[PDB]
Parts: sequence; structure tokens; C-alpha cells
Amino acid sequence: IVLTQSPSSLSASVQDRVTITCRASQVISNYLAWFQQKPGKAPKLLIYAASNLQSGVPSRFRGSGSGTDFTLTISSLQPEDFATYYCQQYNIYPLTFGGGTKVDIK
Amino acid sequence: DIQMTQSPSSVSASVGDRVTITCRASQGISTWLAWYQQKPGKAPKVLINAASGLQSGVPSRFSGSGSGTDFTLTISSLQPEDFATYYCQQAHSFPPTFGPGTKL
Amino acid sequence: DIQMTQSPSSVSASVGDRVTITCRASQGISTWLAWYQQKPGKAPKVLINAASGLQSGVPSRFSGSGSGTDFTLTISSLQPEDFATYYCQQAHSFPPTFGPGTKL
Amino acid sequence: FNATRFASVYAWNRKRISNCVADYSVLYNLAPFFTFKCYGVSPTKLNDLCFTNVYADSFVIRGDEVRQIAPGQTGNIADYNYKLPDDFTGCVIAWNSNKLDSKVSGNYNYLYRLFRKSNLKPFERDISTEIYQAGNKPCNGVAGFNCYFPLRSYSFRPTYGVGHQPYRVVVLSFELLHAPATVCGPKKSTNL
Amino acid sequence: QVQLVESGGGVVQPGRSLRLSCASSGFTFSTYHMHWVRQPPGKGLEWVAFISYDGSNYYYSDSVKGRFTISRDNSKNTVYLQMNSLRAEDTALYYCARDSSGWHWGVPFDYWGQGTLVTVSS
Amino acid sequence: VQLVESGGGLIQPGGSLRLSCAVSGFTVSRMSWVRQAPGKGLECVSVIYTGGNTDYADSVKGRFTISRDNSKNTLYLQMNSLRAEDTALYYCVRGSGGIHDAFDIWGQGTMVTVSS
Repeated sequence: IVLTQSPSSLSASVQDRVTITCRASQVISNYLAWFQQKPGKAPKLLIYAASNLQSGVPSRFRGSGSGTDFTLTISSLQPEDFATYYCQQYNIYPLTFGGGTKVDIK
Repeated sequence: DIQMTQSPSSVSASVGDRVTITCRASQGISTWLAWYQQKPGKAPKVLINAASGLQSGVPSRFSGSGSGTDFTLTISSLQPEDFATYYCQQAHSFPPTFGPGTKL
Repeated sequence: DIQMTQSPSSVSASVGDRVTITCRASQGISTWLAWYQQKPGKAPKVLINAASGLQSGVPSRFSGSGSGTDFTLTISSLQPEDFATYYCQQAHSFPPTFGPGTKL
Repeated sequence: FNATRFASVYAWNRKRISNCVADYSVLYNLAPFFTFKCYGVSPTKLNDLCFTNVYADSFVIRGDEVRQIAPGQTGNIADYNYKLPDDFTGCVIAWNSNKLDSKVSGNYNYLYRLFRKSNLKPFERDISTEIYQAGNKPCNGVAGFNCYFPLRSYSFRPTYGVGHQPYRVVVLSFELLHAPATVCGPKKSTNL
Repeated sequence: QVQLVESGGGVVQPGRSLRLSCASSGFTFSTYHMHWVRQPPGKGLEWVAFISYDGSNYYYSDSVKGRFTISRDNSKNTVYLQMNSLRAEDTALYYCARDSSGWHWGVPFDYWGQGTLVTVSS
Repeated sequence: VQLVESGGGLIQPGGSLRLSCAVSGFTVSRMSWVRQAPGKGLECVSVIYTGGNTDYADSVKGRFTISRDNSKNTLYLQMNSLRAEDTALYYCVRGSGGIHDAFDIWGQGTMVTVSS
């Protein structure tokens, strides 16, 4: 019901590896979604159900884990990937979202 | 009232030792008896699974014995919280009758 | 000292009858207890195999019971030589403590 | 699968599929919501493996009990409601439907069986609502102390956790009857 | 294409009311669920209210409980939320979120609307 | 899941009192009013079933009625011809459950007393 994102801010360059962790108060059993709000735009779903990538999301983004701890790893932080990623429990009703990591340039 | 009795009236128990409690039945309620736990100033809560199938929500500590007119409860590890009053309800027929009870 | 006790303090036994002895443990020495036999004016010698594996050098007479805090010794045939003092050492931790003991 | 309303556990529904081609690509593919477990068969080969009269059985049960719908597992759902055969040859799809099947007031439409005189046999359904008597005194036709109605309601609610939220399972049993083959799925089709 | 398009958003004084609209084009409005997501100025996405495919299921977040009413009109292809008890925290950019969760092919929160700015101050 | 019990107030002997317990966390269906007795162990005063059939203790028979309010989920116990023996601490509990008569989730209870 309450989700926490560990890397509140991060700095990276082209071809770098980043891990963002979302941990819930109670086990959400594989129901988590990572969104990518860019500046001044509406969000775009990146991963749904923990690991099933949404169609149209580049393979470099990958997500893993089930139960309390889940993470999203981008092997190459290409310039297009600088945006504030967020998480949300999709099937528990007072749906909640994390503050999000604002990935930034060095 | 059904002929429900318990032995002994009082239990004297040192910490972490085996303790046994006994109860009596006269309609020969077969295999239908239940146990409940209460501490002073507390609302009593379920102990034995009331003969529904097997004891549920509890580890190997509590003992399920109760065939015909003979039933016993024993737990080897007496944790400080565990010492409490023990009552046995009657499951044979309505009106159900709870046992007089005995505490640690 | 570990809380080692034995029951009863004295044993009254007729010839060739079942006899049981009891001992007490408080660190819940698990499955580590041993028994020794002594007669007046004799140096005590090994009785139970001290929980090493199974009783050794002895026939079905002696009984190996000792799980958790509960251990018993019983022999059905009381030969005249068999009546003697019985002591139980503590195997849980050093310093090892021998039981107060009880004789026939 | 895409049906608007689904059958309760006590009246688990059955729909025989026969004399027909079956597409299992729509199912199985996109497997995240599902918990596809193909007991007795190849999940990939369902398309090529031909059965004699595929059956499908659909019910709504809590997500904790999706497991009890398995060959040889004992629990209230499989000892009193749906029992799978020891030689089960069919897959068991299941998914999460809190939004479709739950309401804020609490859905009480689905009911479950907590009392049957003996464990039911493979692929067997009993819909009778007759009272169950454990007491020496006869039931008397009214549920009463020691007599139990066989159907308790499934209290689904929207804010409940993943464990107790409603899950819909379609157990697609297949039967190798000495009957001539009817359900077969392969095509491939290459240009001449 | 899928083009949920927000509309109807404009300056409203505190304690007054406003209404918003979404106009799905390119998808079946009834089967897909609808939810409301608000990004408060300088902050993070927040969920508001949920109505199901039938229009029979209503759930509201604690902050918007009793203040926002969610209505679906499958016939007109429009999902509307009419805010009633406006408060200072309401300032945001309300957006419309499709959801297919529960139907076995569901892709949760797949399409988000452009959104219409909403403000509150005297 | 806690049950809200009210109406536990001292009443005159021979009087009629209604005990109202709001039930939350589950629908009232099979429920009962086991009474804790001061100076004694738990005893049974009344029980109700999902069908609405009601069974009463032989001593309290003819003086007590228990009903379920579907809209308010509230048990109602009416006690008539109140006597010192009948008065005791009372609780709203599930009356029976599973295979055999399980009294499980017990409210904190109201201490109901009579005095002249």
C-alpha cells in the first residue's frame, strides 16, 4: 500500500548501469508498474506486472523480482532515458505511487 | 447442565516444564471438545480447533487429546505469556457448556 | 549448577520386577544424558552409552529414554547384582554435573 | 475466458468443446496475469496435441486456493468442491480479477462448500443445498446447532490483499476417449 | 490510434465546482476501465477515482472521497469527473488513464491523456 | 474485525433491557452471546443461526430474543424478567464455525448488571 524508491536522484552517462528499488509495506505479489514521466509530458508505462515489458518499451529497460522487492535496470542510460521513473501497485485499491528517481546528466 | 468437570482445580507450574490439564464428559460426547485461553483482564480467545479437524494457527506446543470421555492437553514449553486460564466448551449438544477452568 | 534432579529419592524394589527411575533437566539439554551404576564400596562404572549412539555392552534389560527434558530408565528383570545406586551425569555443557542419585 | 459473468465454486460450470478447431495461441501467449500450469501435457504442444473431447470448467475462488485446484492436493476447495483426477491431463489457467468481480459494498454472490459427507470423486459436481449433519440428533431440514448449510459466501471486497482478492480459474481438462478425434488445432499453411 | 483527450479544465475559485471530459477514439469505451491521475505542481502522480467497465463499480482515494464523482457514458464515448468541494491542494494537471486489468489480456494503466490544467485561488 | 458492543448498563430487577452489538469486519450470520460470569467460568446465554433459528439457555428460555439487522450488521439481545443470576459480562462472538461450533472472534463485551 506504500511504495518507496531508493535512488531519489542519480547521475549517469551513455552506456552506464542503474538500479532503482521499489519496496512495499505488504507483499504485492508481482503487481507493480514502472512509469517514465518525461519533463512536461504525461507518463508512459514501462514495465507492468513486475517483469512483463509493455509493448513498445526498448529492451534495455528490464525489471525483475516478485513480492516485497522489485528493481528496474538499464544497461545503457542512452540520452533518451533521462526522466523521473515511478512505481505503482496495480491491484490494491488505494493505488499508490513512489516519489520517483530523477535520473540526471553528470 | 452436562457433567463437565476439570482436574486439577489449580495448576502450579515452574517455567519451561511439561504441564497437563484434564476435563470430564458424561454424554460421552465423542471426539467433540474444545479449549480456550484467557489471561486476567482479557477477552478469552480460541485455543483448540474445537475438533473441527486438526489444531490450526498453533505450533507443536499444544496437545490435542479428546477421544470419548478422555481428553488431555499438554505443552512442554511454558512461555511466560502461555500461563493463563484454560476452559473447555461442550461440543456434544446445545446448549454448549464451558468447563469450570483452571489457570497456571 | 544445572537444575539436575532425580525421582524418587529412594527406590523400594522386590526381586525380578519392573523398576523405573526419573531425572530432571533445565537447559533442555537435548538428547544428551548418561547413566552410571555403583554398589556400596565400589568405583562407579558406565551404564548408559552417554547418548553416544545406542547403549553398548548391555542386553535389552536397560531402557534408553531421554529426549529433551524427559528421560526414563526401566529394567524388567531385577537380578540381585543389578540393584545399585544410579546417577545421571549432565552432557549439555561443561562443567558436567552428575545427578544426586537413587539406589534399590 | 472473456465471459462477463462466471460460475460459483459449488455449481462449477462445464462447457464441452467438440467437433471443432481450438486456438490456444490467444491463451498461453501473454502469460503474466495467468498462472498457466500444464499438468499432464506440453504447454507449447497443446496446439499440436489432439484430444477427443476437450472440456473447460470455470469458477471464482480466492487466489490462495488457486493451488488447491491441482492433482492430489487436499483443502476445502478440492475435498468438497472441485477434485482433479490423479491422471489429470489438462492445464489450469488462473488470473486476477479484483476490478471485474468485486464491489465496494462487498460481493457476496459467490458461495463455497464447507461440508460434504465424503471427499468428492474426480471431475464431480454436487449442487444440492441440503444441510450437513454431524450431530447425533437429525438435521430436521433446518440449519441449526451442529447442522451446517453447505454454502458459505465468498466475501470479496476491493481493498483486500492479493492473497484474498478474487481469481478466476478455467481448468481446461482434456479426455483421450476411445471416441474418434474431434478437437484438433494444427494448420501451418505454406504457399503453393 | 488511442486518443483519450482531456478537456473542460479552467480556473475555479475555492469551494466552487468544475467538470472534465475524455473522448476515446480508436477503442471500445465499455470494456476498458477508467481511472483519474493528478500531478500536483512540482510533485508525483497521484490516483483519484475508479469506475469499472459496466459503470457498476465505484472506488475513491481518501483525499477525494465525497468530493469527486466519477461517471462513465459508454453511449457518448466520454468519462467525466465532476469536482465539487474545491480546495487549495486541488491545483494539478488531471489526466485520464485507461486500464484493462482483470480480463486476462489486461495491460494496466496503458494509455494516459494529455491532461488539462486545473487551478484554485481567489 | 473488532465488534462494537454497547447497551451494557445497569438495569432494575424483573426489567427488560436490549443489548446492541454492532458487528464489523464480517457479515452477521452465525453468531452468539456467550457470557463471562463473575466468580465463575464462561457460560452460555443465547445463540443465533444464519437461517434465523434461535436457541436459548433453559434458564433464559422465553425471556431472550436475538435478531440480525442486515442493514446495520447489529446483533440485538432483549432480556426480560432480569435476575441477579442472569446478569453477567456479555460478549458478541461468532456462534459456531467450520465443522463444529467454533466460538472465535470475541468482542470486548459489555458488563451487564442488575441491582435493586
